[PDB]
Amino acid sequence: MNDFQKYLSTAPVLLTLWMTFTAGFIIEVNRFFPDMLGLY
Amino acid sequence: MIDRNSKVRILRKESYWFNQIGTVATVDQSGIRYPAVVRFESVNYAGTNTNNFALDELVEVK
Amino acid sequence: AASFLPSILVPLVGLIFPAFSMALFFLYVQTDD
Amino acid sequence: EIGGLTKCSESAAFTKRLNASVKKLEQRASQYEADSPPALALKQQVERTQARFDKYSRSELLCGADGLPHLVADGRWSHAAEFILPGFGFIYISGWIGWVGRKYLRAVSTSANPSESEIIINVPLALKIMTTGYIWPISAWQELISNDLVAVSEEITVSP
Amino acid sequence: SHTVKIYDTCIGCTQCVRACPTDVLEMVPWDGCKSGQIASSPRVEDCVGCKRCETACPTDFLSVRVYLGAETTRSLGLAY
Amino acid sequence: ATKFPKFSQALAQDPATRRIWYGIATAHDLEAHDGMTEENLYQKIFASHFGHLAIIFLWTSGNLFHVAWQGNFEKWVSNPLKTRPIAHSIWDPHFGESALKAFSKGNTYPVNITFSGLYQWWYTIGFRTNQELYKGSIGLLLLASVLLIAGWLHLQPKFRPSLSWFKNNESRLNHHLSGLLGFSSLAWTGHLVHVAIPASRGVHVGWDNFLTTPPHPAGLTPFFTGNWTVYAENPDSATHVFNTSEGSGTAILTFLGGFHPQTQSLWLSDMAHHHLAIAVVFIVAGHMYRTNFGIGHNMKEILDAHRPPGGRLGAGHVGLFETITNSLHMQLGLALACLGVATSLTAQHMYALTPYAYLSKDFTTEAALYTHHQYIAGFLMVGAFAHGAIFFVRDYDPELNKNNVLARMLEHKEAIISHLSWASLFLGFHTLGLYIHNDTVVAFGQPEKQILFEPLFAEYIQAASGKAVYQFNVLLASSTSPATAAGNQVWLPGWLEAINNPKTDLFLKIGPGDFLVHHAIALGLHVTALILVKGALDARGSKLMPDKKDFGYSFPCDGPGRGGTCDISAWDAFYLAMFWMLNTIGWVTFYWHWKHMTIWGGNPGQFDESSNYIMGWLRDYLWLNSSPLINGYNPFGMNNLSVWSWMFLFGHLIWATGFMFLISWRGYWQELIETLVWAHERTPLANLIRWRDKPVALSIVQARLVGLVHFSVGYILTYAAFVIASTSGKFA
Amino acid sequence: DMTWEGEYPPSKVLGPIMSKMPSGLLAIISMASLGVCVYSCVQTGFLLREPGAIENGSWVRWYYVVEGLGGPLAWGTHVASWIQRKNGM
Amino acid sequence: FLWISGMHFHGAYFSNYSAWLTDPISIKQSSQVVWPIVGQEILNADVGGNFQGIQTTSGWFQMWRAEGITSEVE
Amino acid sequence: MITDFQVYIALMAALLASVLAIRLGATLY
Amino acid sequence: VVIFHFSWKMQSDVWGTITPDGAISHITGGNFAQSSITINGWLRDFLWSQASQVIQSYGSASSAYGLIFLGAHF
Ligand code: CLA
Ligand code: CLA
Ligand code: CLA
Ligand code: CLA
Ligand code: CLA
Ligand SMILES: CC(=O)O[C@H]1CC(C)(C)C(=C=C/C(C)=C/C=C/C(C)=C/C=C/C=C(C)/C=C\C=C(/C)C(=O)C[C@@]23O[C@]2(C)C[C@@H](O)CC3(C)C)[C@](C)(O)C1
Ligand SMILES: CC(=O)O[C@H]1CC(C)(C)C(=C=C/C(C)=C/C=C\C(C)=C/C=C\C=C(C)\C=C\C=C(/C)C(=O)C[C@@]23O[C@]2(C)C[C@@H](O)CC3(C)C)[C@](C)(O)C1
Ligand SMILES: CC1=C(/C=C/C(C)=C/C=C/C(C)=C/C=C/C=C(C)/C=C/C=C(C)/C=C/C2=C(C)CCCC2(C)C)C(C)(C)CCC1
Ligand SMILES: CC1=C(C/C=C(\C)CCC[C@H](C)CCC[C@H](C)CCCC(C)C)C(=O)c2ccccc2C1=O
Ligand code: SF4
Ligand code: SF4
Repeated sequence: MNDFQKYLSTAPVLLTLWMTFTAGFIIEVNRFFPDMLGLY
Repeated sequence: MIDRNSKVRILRKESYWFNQIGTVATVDQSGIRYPAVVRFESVNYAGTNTNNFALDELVEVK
Repeated sequence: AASFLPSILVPLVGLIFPAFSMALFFLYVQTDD
Repeated sequence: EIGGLTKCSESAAFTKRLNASVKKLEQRASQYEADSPPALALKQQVERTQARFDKYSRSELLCGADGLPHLVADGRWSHAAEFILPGFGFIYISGWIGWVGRKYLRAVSTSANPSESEIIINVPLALKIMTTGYIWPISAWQELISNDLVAVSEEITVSP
Repeated sequence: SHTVKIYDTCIGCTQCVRACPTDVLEMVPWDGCKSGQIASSPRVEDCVGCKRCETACPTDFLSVRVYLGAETTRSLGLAY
Repeated sequence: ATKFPKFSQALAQDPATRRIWYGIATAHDLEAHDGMTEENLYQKIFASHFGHLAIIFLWTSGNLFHVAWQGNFEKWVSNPLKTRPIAHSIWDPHFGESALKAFSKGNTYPVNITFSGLYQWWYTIGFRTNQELYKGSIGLLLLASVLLIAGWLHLQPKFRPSLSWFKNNESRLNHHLSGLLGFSSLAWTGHLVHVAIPASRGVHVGWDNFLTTPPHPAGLTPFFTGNWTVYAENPDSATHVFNTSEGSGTAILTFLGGFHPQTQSLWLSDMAHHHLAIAVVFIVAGHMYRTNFGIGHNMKEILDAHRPPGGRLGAGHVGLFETITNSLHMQLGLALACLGVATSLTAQHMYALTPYAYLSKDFTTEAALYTHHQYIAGFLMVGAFAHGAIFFVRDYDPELNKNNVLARMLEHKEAIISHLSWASLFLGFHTLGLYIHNDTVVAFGQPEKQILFEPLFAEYIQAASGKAVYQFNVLLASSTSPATAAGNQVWLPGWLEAINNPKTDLFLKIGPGDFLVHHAIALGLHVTALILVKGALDARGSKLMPDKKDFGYSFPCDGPGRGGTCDISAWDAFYLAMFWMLNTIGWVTFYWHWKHMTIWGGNPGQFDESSNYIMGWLRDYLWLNSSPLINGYNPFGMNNLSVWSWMFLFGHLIWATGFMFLISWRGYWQELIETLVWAHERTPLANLIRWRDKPVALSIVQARLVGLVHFSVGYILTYAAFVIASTSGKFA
Repeated sequence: DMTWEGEYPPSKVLGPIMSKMPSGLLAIISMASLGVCVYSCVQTGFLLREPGAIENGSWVRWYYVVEGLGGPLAWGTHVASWIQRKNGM
Repeated sequence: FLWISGMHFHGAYFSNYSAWLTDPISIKQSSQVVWPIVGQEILNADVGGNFQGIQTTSGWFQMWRAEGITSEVE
Repeated sequence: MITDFQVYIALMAALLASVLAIRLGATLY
Repeated sequence: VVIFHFSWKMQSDVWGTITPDGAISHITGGNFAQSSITINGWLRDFLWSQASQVIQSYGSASSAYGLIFLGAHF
C-alpha cells in the first residue's frame, strides 16, 4: 500500500489525474451553463 | 575565514557557481596555486559538484 | 540598325561573357603566384 | 453606438442568422421521423440554438454589420462582463496556482532529498499548501514589503 | 594548425592526454598543483579539433582550451 | 599570400576547396585582412563607396534607356488609365511561337509590363517625351564615369584622405545636414516650381526656355518684398484636368491638403511647399557644430554633460563619443536601423498619401511597391542588430564605458531578455488561442460564439484626425473642438474630405479582424527582437561559454560537451532571426494584400468576416486567388502569366532545397564524398584527370548560410509571383 | 571636462556667455520669453479663427513667428537660472 | 486483444451494422458516436438507417459480413 | 524616337564606364 | 508519392460510375494522362482541386477533417 501510494504520487500519474479532474469540471460546467461569451 | 566546513561565496566570474554559496572541504597548505576545495549542491553543465579556488576568490558567508 | 542589337548582344552577354569570366576565375584561383 | 455598432437585439442580421441556423437543423430533422432518436436529438439542438441567441439578445453585447457579437475592452464598465469581470477571475486563479507552487518548492527545498520531492510529490503537504492560496494577494504584498520576495544580487550572473 | 592552450587551473588528472585521438598532449612535471604534473601540447600539428580533451577536463572552466584555426590535411582528417 | 585568398595566409595555405569558398565570403571584411592598418581601411572603404554609387546610377540609367527605347511612355502619357506600361523587350531564343504571341499581346513585339511605378513618378515630375528620358540616361552614364574616376583618384598616393579627415564628425554632419539634405531639397522645390507644376498645367518648360519662362506671373518680386501670400493665390480649380490648362491655377506654394480630384494624388503645389519648409529646417540645423569658425557645439562635451542628477542612469553618456568614433560597426548599425524605419515609413505612407498620379488605379504596382519596401526594411533591420553584436565582440571597450549607459544595459541583460520572452509568450498564447477558438466554433457551425474584439483604440485615433464612421465625437471629428476651429480655414477642408471618402486608402476602415492580425504582427516583432537582442547581449559571453569573446562573432560550436553547444555563436542568432523576420514580414504583406484585394474587388465583407479565423485566410485568400497563377500554362495552352506561374514553382523548389542544408549536417556528407574520391582514383580513363583542390564537404557555418539563402530566395520569389499574377490576373 | 557629479552641474556647461550671467537676470529673461511666445500663440489663434480674411495664409505674421521661438528659449533660460543659482552665482 | 474487443463492442452498441446489412449499397458504415457536448454533435452525420454517427473507414462491416455475423449479439 | 545614332552614342559612353571600372577594381585590389 | 499516385490514378482511370449502357464517368475525368506529366499539373489538378473538400468542410459533419488539416500543418 505505502509503495503503491508512492507510485500514485509520482509526477506523471498526479498530472493525469489532476488534469482529468480539471477537464471534467470544465466540461461539466459547460454542460449545465452552456454558450457563454461573457458573464451574461 | 576559509577553513574546513566553512561556507563561502564564489567570486570567480567564469564559475558556474558565481555569487553562490559552497562549503570549503579542505585547504591545502603546500603553496599550490589554488588551495581551497569547495563543494556545491548543484551540478554544473558538465555534471561536477566540486572545484578548487584560491582564497581571494572566496568570501566567507555567515 | 539598332533593332538588330538584341539578337547580336544577348548571345554574347549570356553565353560568351559568362564562359570567359568563369575560365579566368578558375585560372586565377588555381595559380600559385 | 460605440464604434457605430448596433445592439444585437436590434440587429436584423443577428436575427437572420438565427432563423437560418434553425432552418438548417429542421430541414435535417424532416428526413428522420416522429420520435426517432435522431429526430429528437435535432429537435433538442434547435432549442439550445434558440436559447443562445436569446441570451445574447438580452445581453448588452453589440453586434456589427455581419450580425456577429463584437466585444468591447477599453475599460468602460458598461461592458465589464465582456473582459474586466472575467479578467479578475483569471488573475485570481492564476495567482493562486503560482503562489502555491512557489510555496511548495521553497518548502520542500530544505528537505532530506529536495529533488525526490519534485518528482514524487508529497501529496499531504501539497494539499495543505494548495488550500492556503485563497489569500495570495494579501500574502504576496506582505512578503514584498518584508523584503522576502525579491532577492538582492546574490544570484548567479553571466560572465559579462 | 589549431591552437591548444593549458591554464594554471590544471590539476594533473591526465584525463585530457588519455582522450586525445592523435597524441597531441603530454603530461609534464610541474609544482603548481598537488599532483605535481601539468599538461602540455607539444604536437598541435596533429590536432584534429575534436575537443574530446575539453570534454574530459574536470575544472570549473576548461583548463585546456582548443581554438580552431588554420586547416591542413592533418587537421581536416583527410585520408585521401 | 600566393593563392586565391591573398588577404589570408591561413585560407591560402589550405589544401581543400574551402580555400575558394571562404575567400569569396571573407572578401569584404577588410578589417580582418592580413596586414590592415586603420588608415588603409578607411581609404579603401571610401573608394568602395564611390563604386557602389556608380552602380546605382548605372542602374537608373538603364531603366530610363530601356523605357525610352523599348517602352510606351508617350502613349501612356496620352491615355494613362487605358495603357499598360512597358519595361523592356524580350528576346528569348527558347520561346515558342505561341509564347511570342502571348507576351506580345497589346503590342507588336514580346514585352514585359512594369510594376515598378516609374511611369507615374516620371509623369508627375515632368517627363513627357522619350527624348527627355534619353537625355537623362546619358547624363547618368557620364556621372557614373565621374564617380569611378573619383574612386581611383582618392586611392592615389597624394589624394588619399588622412585618418583625421575621416573622423571629423562636426564638419561632415554640418555639411551633410545643410547641404546634402537641406540644399538638395531647396533644389528640388526649384524643379517642382519651374518644371513639374508648369507641365501639370500644360506648359512646357525645359532647358530650352527655363531661363525665359517665369515660374510665376508676379515674379520674384513678392518673395523679396515679403508678400509671400501671392504665391499661394489662385490654386488649381477642382475641375482641373491634369496635363492640361483647363481649370488651371497660378499658385506655386500652397497648403491645400488632400488629393487632386482627378489624379487622386497629392497636390504638386503642396509638395513644393513641403520641400521648401524642410529645406529651411535642415539648413538651419546644419549650423550646430563647430567647424573651424569658432561658433558651434562640440559633440563630446554634449554627451559627457548629460547624466541624470538622480543617478538612475549611472554615469550617463560619458565615453560613448570615443566608442562611436572608433567603431565602424556601431555606426553602420545605427545607420541601418534608421534606414530600416524609413523604408517601412515609405511603404506605409505611400499607399495612404498617394504621391504619384494614377498610381492608386494601378493595383498591381501598388501591391509590389509595398511588399518590396517592407521586405527591404526587414533585411535592413536585422543587419542593424547583427552589426550591433559584431561591435560588442570586436570593438567594445569595457573600461572606457565604465558605468556608462551602454555598460549598464549589459548589466541587466537577463531582465531585458526575460521580459521580452514573457511578452512574446503572452502575445503568442492568446493570439493563437483566440484564432483557434474562432476556427473551432465556426467549424461546428456556431459563428455567433466567436471572440471578436473591436479595435477601439485605433478607431479613436482615426476619429481624432477626422473620421466620422466610428461616431467617436472627438477632436477633428468634433465641430466644437478647438482643434477643428484652428485648421478649419487652413488645411482641414481638404483633409476632412479625403479622410471621410470611402474610396481612398487614407485611414482605411478597421474592424475586429484587423485587431487580431495586428497582435500577430506584434508577436513577430517581439520574437524577432528577442533573438537578435539576446544574440547581441550574449555575444561576449554566457554561462555555457564564459569566454565566447575570444572565439569571435561566428564559430561552428564549442563541442559536444558541457551538454552540447550547437548554434551558440552570435552569428547563429542572425541565422535564427532571419526566419522569423521573413515570417513577420510575410504576415504583414499578406494582410495588406488581402485587405486591398477585397476592397478592389468590391467585397470588403469577405475580409471582415473570414479574417477572424485561420481557414478563411487559407481558403478565401491563398486558395481562391491562386487560380489565375496556377493556370498560366495548362494542358490547353498558355498566357502572359506563364512566366509568373513558372517562377512560383521555381521558388518552391529552392525553398525546399534549402531544407536539405538545414536539416542534414556535415558528418554524413563528408563520409559520402570520401567514397566518391575513391571511385575517381580507381576508375580507369578518368584517372588521367585529377583535382588540385582536395574535395571536401561544406563547413558547418557555410551550410547554414547556404541553406538560409536558399530558403530566403525561394520565399521571396514565390510570393513575388503570387502578388503579381493574382492581382494582375484578376484586376488587370 | 564637462563630466560632472553631484546634484547640480557646473556653470561651464551653460556655455561661454551665460556661464557668467546672474541667476536673477536669466529668470527675468525666461519669464519674458515665455510671455511673448504665449501672446503670439493667442493672437495668432484669433487670426486663424476669424471668419475668412485669412485666405492665402494671411494669418502667418513674421513677428509672431519670431516671437513663438521664445518658448524653447524660455525652457533653456529657466534651466540655466537654476544651475547658476545652485552654483552660487 | 483489448483493441479488437473494443471495436466489436462499439460495433454492437454504437453502430448501424444491422441496417447496412440489409441495404449495403445505400447505408454508410458508422461505429463511433460523439456526445452532445459543445456543438461537437455536428460531427454525428446522418449516415443512414435512422442512425447518426461518424463514418468509419476501417472496413469492419465488410469483414463481419464475410464471416457471416448477421446479428449484433454475435 | 531614339535614333540609331543615339543608341550608338550611349553604347560608347558605356564602354568608357567599363574601362574606368576595371581600373577602379584593379586599384582596390 | 506512392499514395498520391494511387489516389489520382484511381480517381481518374478506374473509380467512377457507369450507366446502364456503357458510359463510364471517372471521378476526375481522365486528367492523369496529360496533367500528371508536369509538376504544375499535380499542384493544380490534384492538390489544389482535390482539396476543395477539406477547405470547405466547415459547418458540416466533415468539419473535423478541416480542423485537423490545419492543426497538422501547424
Ligand atoms: C542568353 C543565353 C542563352 C542563349 C542565347 C541560348 C540559345 C539557345 N539555346 Mg540555350 N541555354 C541557356 C542559355 C542560352 N541559350 C542556359 C543558361 C541553359 C541551361 C538551362 C540552356 C539550355 C539549353 C538546352 C538544353 C538547349 C538550348 C538550346 C538553345 C538553342 C535553341 C535555338 C535553336 O535554333 O536551336 C537549334 C540550334 C542551332 C541552330 C545551333 C546554333 C549554333 C550553336 C549555338 C553555336 C554555338 C557555338 C558557340 C560559340 C560555342 C560557345 C563557346 C564558348 C567559349 C562560350 C539556342 C541557340 C537547344 C539547342 O539546340 O542547343 C543548341 C537545347 O537543346 N539551351
Ligand atoms: C555639402 C557638402 C557635401 C555633400 C553634398 C556630401 C555628399 C555626400 N557625402 Mg560627404 N563629406 C563632406 C561634405 C559633403 N558630402 C565633408 C565636408 C566631409 C569631410 C568631413 C565629407 C566626408 C564624407 C565621407 C567620409 C563619406 C561621405 C559620403 C557622401 C555621400 C553619401 C552617399 C550618398 O550619395 O547618399 C546620398 C543620399 C541621399 C541624398 C538620400 C537621403 C535619404 C534620407 C533617408 C532622407 C531623410 C529625410 C528625413 C530625415 C526622413 C524623415 C522620416 C524620419 C523621421 C524617419 C554623399 C554624396 C560617403 C560616400 O559615399 O563617399 C563616396 C562617405 O563615405 N562624405
Ligand atoms: C551598408 C550595408 C552593409 C555593409 C557595408 C556591410 C558590410 C559588412 N558586413 Mg553586413 N549586413 C548588412 C549590411 C551591410 N553589411 C545587412 C543588411 C545584413 C543583414 C542581412 C548584414 C549581415 C551581416 C552578417 C551576418 C555578417 C555581415 C558581415 C559584414 C562584413 C563582411 C561582409 C562579407 O564578408 O561579405 C563578403 C561577400 C559576400 C558574403 C557575398 C554575398 C553573397 C550573397 C550572400 C548571396 C547573393 C544572393 C543570391 C546569390 C542571389 C541569387 C538568386 C538568383 C538565383 C535569382 C562587412 C564589414 C560579416 C562579418 O563578419 O562582419 C564582421 C557577417 O558575418 N553582415
Ligand atoms: C508553427 C511554427 C512555430 C511555432 C508555433 C513556434 C512557436 C514559438 N517559438 Mg519558434 N521557430 C520556428 C517555428 C515555430 N515556433 C522556426 C521554424 C524557427 C527557426 C527560425 C523558430 C525559431 C525560434 C526562436 C529562435 C525563438 C522561437 C520562440 C518561440 C516561442 C515564442 C513565444 C510564444 O509564441 O509563446 C506562445 C507559444 C505558442 C502559442 C506555441 C505553443 C502552443 C501550444 C499548443 C500551447 C497552447 C496553449 C493554449 C493557449 C491553451 C493553454 C491552456 C491549456 C493547457 C488548457 C513559441 C513557443 C522564442 C522562444 O523561445 O520563446 C520565448 C525564441 O527565442 N522560435
Ligand atoms: C481501443 C480501445 C477503445 C477505444 C479507443 C475506445 C474509445 C471510446 N469508447 Mg470504448 N470500449 C472499449 C474500447 C475502446 N473504446 C471496450 C473494450 C469496451 C468494452 C468495455 C468499451 C465500451 C464503451 C462504452 C460502454 C462506451 C465507450 C465509449 C467510448 C468513447 C468515449 C470514450 C470515453 O469514455 O471517453 C471519456 C473517458 C472516460 C470517462 C474515462 C475517464 C478518464 C480516465 C479516468 C483517465 C485514465 C486514468 C489514468 C489511466 C490513471 C492511471 C493510473 C495507473 C494505475 C495507470 C470513445 C470513442 C462511450 C461512448 O461512445 O459513448 C457514446 C461509451 O458509452 N466504450
Ligand atoms: C529672484 C528673482 O529675481 O526672480 C526669482 C523669483 C521668481 C520670479 C519667482 C523666480 C522665477 C522664475 C521662474 C519660476 C521662471 C520660469 C519657469 C519656467 C519658465 C518654466 C518652463 C518653461 C517651459 C517651456 C517654455 C516649455 C516648452 C516650450 C515649448 C514646449 C514649445 O514647444 C514652444 C513652441 O515653440 C515651439 C517649438 C513651436 C512654436 O512655434 C510654438 C510652440 C509654443 C509650440 C525665481 C526662480 O525664484 C527667481
Ligand atoms: C532650435 C531652433 O531651430 O532655433 C533656431 C530657429 C531659427 C528661426 C532657425 C533661428 C534663426 C534665425 C532667425 C534670426 C530667425 C528669426 C526670424 C526669421 C524666421 C527670420 C528673421 C528675420 C525676419 C525678418 C526680419 C522679417 C522680414 C520681413 C519683412 C521685412 C516683411 O515683413 C515684409 C512685409 O512688411 C512688408 C514690407 C509689408 C507687409 O504687408 C508684408 C510684410 C509684412 C511681409 C534661430 C533663432 O537662430 C535658431
Ligand atoms: C544592437 C545594438 C545596436 C542597435 C540597436 C538598435 C537596432 C536599436 C533600434 C531602435 C529602434 C528601432 C527604435 C525605435 C524607436 C521609435 C520611436 C522612439 C518612436 C517614437 C514616437 C514618438 C516619439 C511619437 C511620435 C508621435 C508624434 C510625433 C506626434 C503624436 C503621434 C505620435 C505617435 C505619432 C547598436 C548598433 C546601436 C549598438 C549597440 C547594440
Ligand atoms: C549536399 C551537401 C554537401 C555537398 C555539396 C557540395 C559538395 C556542393 C558541390 C556543388 C557546388 C555547386 C560546387 C560545384 C562547383 C563546380 C565544381 C565549379 C567550381 C569552379 C570553381 C572555380 C569555383 C555538403 O558539403 C554539406 C555540408 C554540411 C551540411 C550539409 C551538406 C550538404 O547537404
Ligand atoms: S582537440 Fe582532439 S586532437 Fe586536439 S588536443 Fe584535444 S583531443 Fe587531442
Ligand atoms: S556543432 Fe558538432 S561538436 Fe558542436 S555541439 Fe553541435 S554536434 Fe557537437
